[PDB]
Amino acid sequence: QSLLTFIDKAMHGELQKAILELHYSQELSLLYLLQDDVDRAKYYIQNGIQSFMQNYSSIDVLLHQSRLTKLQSVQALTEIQEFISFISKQGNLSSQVPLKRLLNTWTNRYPDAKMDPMNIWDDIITNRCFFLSKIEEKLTDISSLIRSCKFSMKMKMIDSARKQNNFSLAMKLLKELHKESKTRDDWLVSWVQSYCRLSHCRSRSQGCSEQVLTVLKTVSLLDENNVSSYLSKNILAFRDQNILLGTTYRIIANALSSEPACLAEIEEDKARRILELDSEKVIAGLYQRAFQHLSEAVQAAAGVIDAYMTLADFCDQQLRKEEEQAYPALVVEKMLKALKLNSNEARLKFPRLLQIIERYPEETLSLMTKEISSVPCWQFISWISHMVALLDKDQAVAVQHSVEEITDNYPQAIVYPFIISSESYSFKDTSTGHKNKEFVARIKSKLDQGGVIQDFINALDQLSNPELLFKDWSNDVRAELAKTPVNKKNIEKMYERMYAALGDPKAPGLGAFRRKFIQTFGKEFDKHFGKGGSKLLRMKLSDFNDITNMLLLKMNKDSKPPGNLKECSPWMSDFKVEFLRNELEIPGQYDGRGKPLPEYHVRIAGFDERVTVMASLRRPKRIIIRGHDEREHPFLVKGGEDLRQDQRVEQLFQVMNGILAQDSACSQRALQLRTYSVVPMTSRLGLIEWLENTVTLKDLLLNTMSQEEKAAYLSDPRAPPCEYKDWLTKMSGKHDVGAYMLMYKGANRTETVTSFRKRESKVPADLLKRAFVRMSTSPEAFLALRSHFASSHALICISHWILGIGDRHLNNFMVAMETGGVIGIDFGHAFGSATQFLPVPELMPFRLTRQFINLMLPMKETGLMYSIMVHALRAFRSDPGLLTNTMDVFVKEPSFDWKNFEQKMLKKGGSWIQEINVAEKNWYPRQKICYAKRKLAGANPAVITCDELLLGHEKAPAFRDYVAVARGSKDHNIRAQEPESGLSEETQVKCLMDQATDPNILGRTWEGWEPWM
Amino acid sequence: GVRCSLLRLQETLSAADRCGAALAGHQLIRGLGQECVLSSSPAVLALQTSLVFSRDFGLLVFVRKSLNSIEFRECREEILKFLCIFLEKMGQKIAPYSVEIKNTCTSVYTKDRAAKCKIPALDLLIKLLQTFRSSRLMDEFKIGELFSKFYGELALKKKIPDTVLEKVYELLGLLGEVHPSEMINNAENLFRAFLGELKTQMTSAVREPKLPVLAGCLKGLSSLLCNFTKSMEEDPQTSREIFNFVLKAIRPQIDLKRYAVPSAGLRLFALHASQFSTCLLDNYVSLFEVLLKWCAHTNVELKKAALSALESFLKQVSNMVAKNAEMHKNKLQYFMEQFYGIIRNVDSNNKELSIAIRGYGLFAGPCKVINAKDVDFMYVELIQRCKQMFLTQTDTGDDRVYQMPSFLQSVASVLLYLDTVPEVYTPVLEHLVVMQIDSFPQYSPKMQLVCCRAIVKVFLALAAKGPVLRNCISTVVHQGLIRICSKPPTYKDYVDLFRHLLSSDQMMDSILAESLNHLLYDEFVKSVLKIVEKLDLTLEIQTMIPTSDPAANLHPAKPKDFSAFINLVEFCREILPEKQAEFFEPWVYSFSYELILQSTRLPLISGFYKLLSITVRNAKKIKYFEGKYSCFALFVKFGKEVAVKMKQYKDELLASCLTFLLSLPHNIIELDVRAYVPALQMAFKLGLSYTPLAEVGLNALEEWSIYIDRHVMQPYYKDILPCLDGYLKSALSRAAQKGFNKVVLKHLKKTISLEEIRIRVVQMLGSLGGQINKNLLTVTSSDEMMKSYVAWDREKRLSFAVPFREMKPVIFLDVFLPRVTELALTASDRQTKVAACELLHSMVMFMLGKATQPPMYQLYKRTFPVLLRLACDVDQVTRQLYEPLVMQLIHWFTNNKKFESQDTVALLEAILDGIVDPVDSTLRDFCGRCIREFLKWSIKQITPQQQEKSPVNTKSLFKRLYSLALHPN
DNA sequence: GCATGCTCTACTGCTTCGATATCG
DNA sequence: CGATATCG
DNA sequence: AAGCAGTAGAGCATGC
Repeated sequence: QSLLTFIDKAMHGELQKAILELHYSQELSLLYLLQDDVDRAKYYIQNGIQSFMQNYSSIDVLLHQSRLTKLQSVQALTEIQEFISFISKQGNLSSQVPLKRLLNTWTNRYPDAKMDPMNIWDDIITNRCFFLSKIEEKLTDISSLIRSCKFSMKMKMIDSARKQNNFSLAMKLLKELHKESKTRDDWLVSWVQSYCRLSHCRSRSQGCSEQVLTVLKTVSLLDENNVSSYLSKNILAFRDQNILLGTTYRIIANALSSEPACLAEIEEDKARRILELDSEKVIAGLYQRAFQHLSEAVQAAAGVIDAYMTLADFCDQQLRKEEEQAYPALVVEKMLKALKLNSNEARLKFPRLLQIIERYPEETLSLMTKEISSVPCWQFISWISHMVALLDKDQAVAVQHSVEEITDNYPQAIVYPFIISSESYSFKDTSTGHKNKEFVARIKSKLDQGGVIQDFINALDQLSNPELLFKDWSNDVRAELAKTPVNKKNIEKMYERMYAALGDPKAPGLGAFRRKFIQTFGKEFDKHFGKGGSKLLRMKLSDFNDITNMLLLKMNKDSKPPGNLKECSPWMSDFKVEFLRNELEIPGQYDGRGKPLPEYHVRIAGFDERVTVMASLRRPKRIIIRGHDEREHPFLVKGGEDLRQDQRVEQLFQVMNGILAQDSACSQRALQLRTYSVVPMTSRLGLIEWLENTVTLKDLLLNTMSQEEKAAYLSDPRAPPCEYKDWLTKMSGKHDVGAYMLMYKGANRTETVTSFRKRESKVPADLLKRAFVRMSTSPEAFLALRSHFASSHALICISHWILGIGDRHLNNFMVAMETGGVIGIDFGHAFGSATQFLPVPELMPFRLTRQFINLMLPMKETGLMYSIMVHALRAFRSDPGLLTNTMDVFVKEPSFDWKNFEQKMLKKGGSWIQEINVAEKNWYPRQKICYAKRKLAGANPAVITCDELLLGHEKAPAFRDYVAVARGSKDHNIRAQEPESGLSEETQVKCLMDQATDPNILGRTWEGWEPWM
Repeated sequence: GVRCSLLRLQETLSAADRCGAALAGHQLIRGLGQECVLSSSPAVLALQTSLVFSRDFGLLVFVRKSLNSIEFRECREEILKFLCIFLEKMGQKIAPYSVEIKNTCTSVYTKDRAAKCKIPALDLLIKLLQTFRSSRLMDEFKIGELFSKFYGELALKKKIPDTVLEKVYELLGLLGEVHPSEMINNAENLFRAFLGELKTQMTSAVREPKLPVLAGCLKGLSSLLCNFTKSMEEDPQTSREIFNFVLKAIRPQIDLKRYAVPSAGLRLFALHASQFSTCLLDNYVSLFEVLLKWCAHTNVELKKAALSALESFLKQVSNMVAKNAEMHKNKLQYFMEQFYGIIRNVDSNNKELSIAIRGYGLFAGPCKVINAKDVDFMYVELIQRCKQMFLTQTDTGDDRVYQMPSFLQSVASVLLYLDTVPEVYTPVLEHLVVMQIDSFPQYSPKMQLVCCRAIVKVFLALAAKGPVLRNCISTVVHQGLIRICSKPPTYKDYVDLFRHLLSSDQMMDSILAESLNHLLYDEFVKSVLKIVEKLDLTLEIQTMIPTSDPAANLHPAKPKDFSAFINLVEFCREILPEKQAEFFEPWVYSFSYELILQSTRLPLISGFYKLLSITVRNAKKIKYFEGKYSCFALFVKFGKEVAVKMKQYKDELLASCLTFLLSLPHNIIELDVRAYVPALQMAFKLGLSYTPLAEVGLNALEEWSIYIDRHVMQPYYKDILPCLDGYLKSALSRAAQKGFNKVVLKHLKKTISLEEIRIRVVQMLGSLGGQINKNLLTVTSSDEMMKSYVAWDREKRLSFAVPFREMKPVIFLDVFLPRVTELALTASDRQTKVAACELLHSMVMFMLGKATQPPMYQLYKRTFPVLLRLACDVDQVTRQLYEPLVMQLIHWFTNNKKFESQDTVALLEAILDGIVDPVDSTLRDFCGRCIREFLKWSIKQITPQQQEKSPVNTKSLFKRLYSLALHPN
């Protein structure tokens, strides 16, 4: 009797109406229907709806998330509307069918988890149970139907509150709900199910001291009923009980394995509880109990897929612990039993089988054939590039007929990895080593029934640039021959390609299609190629490439590459689709994920009679080709680069932002990755996607300045390039690379910071906001221009570190001016090696210069990017470990086994040249995954940098000064003051953000990285 | 305006200066009553009902709190005169104030003193209680005070002067009419009082019998002798006395004015005919004498009253000579020779023959079996009168258009009892019926229902005879449809006649002595297909490039057939969808097959799709569809066909085929919804400037979401929803002016918006879940929203220096433009659109004018694709501008101050991707004319002085033409 | 050619006032 | 002269 | 009876 009297006296006058009815009207209608004036309530709710529309109308179109917070309330508004209309009209007097229909449309129409926060959840569920209680009191099976509706909505609210990190509300609701689940049985077992699942999710967030106590709490609540006379009735109740109890025993035996004995020191009765179920004779006991419960679980829709998968992961981490039994049989058994069904996590769990077959060949390989025989073939499509290189490996015959099923059904995608694998495939002497020759010949025959794909690859090949291949040949011979001519057949096997492409003007006319400029350059290679065909065929000269040097000097003079047409490549200029020749079906499709239907696939129809050449370090070319489905598609071509590892890291991006769309707090801010696409047609030739009106970052920052700001920045003696290089030469005495080794003995920590500020002072700070006001001209849109750019840039600068990438200078960042997103490209170094194998090691994890700082004025740069980075890492380290195993089988996959990597560094502008001699070893595919697992499992990021710097630059002259630069000073940097291991997320990202901006680190770094701007 | 006058009425119910604001309050009530009739809009009609039903201002308490005053008498009278016209200005939404106005009229009978104020309260009172029919509310009209209080108002009142003494007898017969089940135990003394009152009022010695208590007592006698009708079965004493009462009440030769009592006696003997049955033998001669006298008194309502009393007496005479056929030979002989003498053929103009017609048609009945040969010359003589009297094609001087349904009912009633028809005059009879049903809209109410009963009577008559005659009814409706559809009265009074004949046959069957509506609906659908067969609707081009095909031929072959085709489709819309219950079973396949067989031959004729919409809507109104399979798969092949046919059309056909497409059953067509989703995409885009397609699109999205399985549609919500953001952003004046003096009331009796869609969109968007709604705003965030949110250049050129006398500041006269062009493209407002166009023309001239002494080719490309779509847009003024402007600039850009500056090739590519585009069809035609002008003045100037490396030359655009001719697009 | 709508108007009638027969 | 009708 | 107002009913051009 407190609020209704207040409102019944306050409802007078004008000033006690023009706020109180302008604002609410809806809870006003609610308390009015509590006092039962439905027509007054009808007026107030219609005013509520009209106020919703009027409040909607004045908002803008691009102010996001306020539209969403307004829009979510309309479910509640029309729920009150349906209730008042249902209780007014009385055809529902005693006929129960409107109650049945309303129960059905209530239990169908649900607010979803992971996008609706708990306040709106509370609003709609409180309104719904309140209206149901109103029907319960008004109109005096059916009430038990009402009670089941109430509890089902409540437990749904519980299981939605678990996912969105809101544990205390579910604690309070489960605490108030236990007195309800005593008239029934399944209510009680779902109560204890939700309890143990919530304690599971709490334990991952909890510390090890807290972990043991909460799991002792849930096993203490696992001493009650629901085992008697219902696990026989519902066998799935027994199954899920065994699942959860095995998960508890799993997590406690996980808990007493990280710290050796310190956890088993302080308890008395719970210490007796540990050992009643030494110090190893109960660890193995808990592991045996967990395996026994998981065995009963997999012994007893889609309620058993997870039961298989947890036992698979259990034995998998057991096997990884063993290398760092019948369990390798059991894991492949239940894993393929899972993958036969429609799964996704098992679809990402294929290289476990692909490596455990090689490691355990005697362990039931006939079972592997027999189980891989019975599988739908629309699954393996994403994992084809490993199985195509597996044919050279002995015992490649655990599956052949499903592979042939996939080829005979969908050959037009597998045609691209097969040329790459057949380029290097050498079998053995045994009879199974000739059956593999028979198999590769029969599938080379079952492929290329048309005989036009190879022709298309050739026609795309012969539009390239000849000087680039000339430099490639010169560096290849200077590498492989100038040391010692002990190499078998390599000089001829390289010279056959040099004579085929860019030889005489008629050998490409016979073995390929004559392009309209090989008659200008392969013809021009006649007189200096006569001596080439005379002596260069079998020279073994091993000393001399100055004749190659003077010819690459005088072969850049008349270099003209703009054909600007498709007379440059006369095959596709006159394509003119004729009939069924089993058409090409443009590469870049068949991602997997279900049954691919090629009737909707786009057929490559026409090409464009104009090309544009780019300005990069390889000068690529684009095409604007046109498909059968009436549109255009642009693409860029790249000749002489391997493009398989980049496809793998794009697949890694795909799986990690598959993880990002699963938990709550990152989904509610909609954080994704701009995943473009590559295709490796043959080795050293691939097609890359190109997106729409996209500017490089250095292009934007150069275009922003004035005409005189440009010349004062670049063409000046006080240029921060020239000033930095002049100061670094004067503080060294020398003039080239190696002065970055002379600087770390003879420079102090703070005077270098002042000299850094000297060049920081020159360039302005408002350049990014000047470029952002140059285009926007609207304070309504400036907010949603800045916010999306900052969000995306923080997300990519925190996902470019979990897998360690380096070499991020300004040209590797692509901003889309129409929307305001930023995406990075050009993955050079997959794990932490770009600071290892360079002369001067860059030590920052990612870019954070003064421009991202001075855009965030007047905020400190510790509020906006901080929240999204801590949400990123809290989303990362709560996984079963998919990213770990996928990175492991990526780096262990043979594609860059140090020779491809050194050839790739020669394929770019190579700062590193030679003098390796121990770097052939210390590649070490155990150390990289070990240290990535450390830097995911909690590690101070001043320790990982020291670890890889020691591993890469042991016995270097300037090493400890490098570590002392990247070590702190115990007063100026928090990283020297923070510990070295066992950290948490907020202090992790605090150490990381302080590590990023650190004016000793930005003092001495490579001048191409351009650290000032 | 409204309700402030009512608050002034509340402030002036007790304001000062008694007898000092009577004219203020009176002009207040008259001012509200003016604009309470001067609004033909139901929104304010729904407003004012809730206005007048209030308890603070208004009427219900103002009739109780403003009585004892001298300051406002005209106000008290004007409100009770205004309420009795607002009783029927609205409908019957005054039902929850039956008891409120009951205690109101108790209060104003008691407390008020005046009589000229007492009368209009009684007016609205009795008209309200007549407006109510026997139902719940009369049970709370307490007869214990309604009879007894107002009956002791008779008793405990002497010198009851005139106008309440009549009104109390009006009240007690009013409630005798409406729900007399409360009036069982108050019957005996009241009729004794009714005898004694008129006894002392008329049969006294020296008193002048004044009219009003006679009128009241006779109306009460009629309205109370009906519930307990007193025949020769109740009391054979007051039957005799009431008989002599009403007969002296219709005594002739009393020539006077104010003919209340004779018309009252006529209206009473209209009802009470069959009651005084055995006393209708006494003075039948003088009964007929006064009937023949007062039949032609030449007073306006007295004619109708006289003929109604006349036909009622003739009906009872025919009934008594029917049921008592033994002793009545003399009586039937007298009426026989009388009517044959009056039909004899001498000079009878429209009086003796007009009474001859009805009595002849009625007396066909009795003598039908005594002789059977005079019955044979019966209807032969009747045709030999009516055929010669009708159809003379006298353009000036034969308007017997008010006498017709009498003739029709008579010829039907004589057509009944015959057998073996002379059957030669039947193409005169059917011509008579089609003439009468043709000249139907120049009638009045209560003429129309008599005519409807007549035509239904004759259709019942000539359908029990034989199927040799059952095709006259088939052909007369065929002729009638092509008559009524020809004349563009336009067609809008035949519609409810066709409704009344087949629909409300069921209220005709009672008095008159099956499958009638079956037969008439079958005949109607047969006629509407046989008419639409023989029409030849084709169009022929008269003697540009037409690339549309609802194309530039505005001329069809027979233009007077298209009018009687669109009148056909509108009549079909108004009559068809009612009652698809049992009759519309078999025609679902054959009629649909016929319509598509015609429409496949010609696509571009609208209304065919409207016929298809009508038959598919009745097919969804019936169930019938749970799998003939022929017509199922026929619609399957038809829908995809029209859904790919409707692409390159224009608006007025697009709306019709969309109303077809989204009215498919389509819960039974579960497949290929990806071909229906561009139709529903275009439907809401063509909403918000046209209502009913935007209504039916939501009405069908409801059907989709509530009846289909929500898994195929579960990805198909990302492109239905996110377009919906636009939704959630006469003689009454002179018949009211000069008082409410009831002739103005007689002349009053002679004479879906967007916000409901807003409410329904919100109810839909709420009822369709939480997890689905989120895509509604997440559409692209990269389109012309952001392109209106981008600067059109890096730096701003075109600095404008406004002229002043001292200062002259500068203004960037380009910052207005992304609102200026979106305004001038479509303003949706005819006053501001022309101003936007003039401003934009001057702006374009200025931006050209600065260019003779900075680069703007980033701006020209953003400028021109609205200059084209406004040069050839819609209106005449926006065509007369921007067309010579675009010719001026295209000829300037094809010149020597031109000649290969990026601006010229920019203009060229602008008009070229003007040519190649999806559906904007007229634009491509316009820029084809532009490239023709380009081809003219480009090459018709330059001599070969530099005409060898000009990339603007026609060879380059020939290569461009080859490129456009070479695409799989 | 007719039903109807715009005026006229004189009957009717309504209130107001006042001069005379009937019974304690 | 005083309560109650009468009537133009 | 005096002052005076409503009002049915009859009459003159007009639309369909």
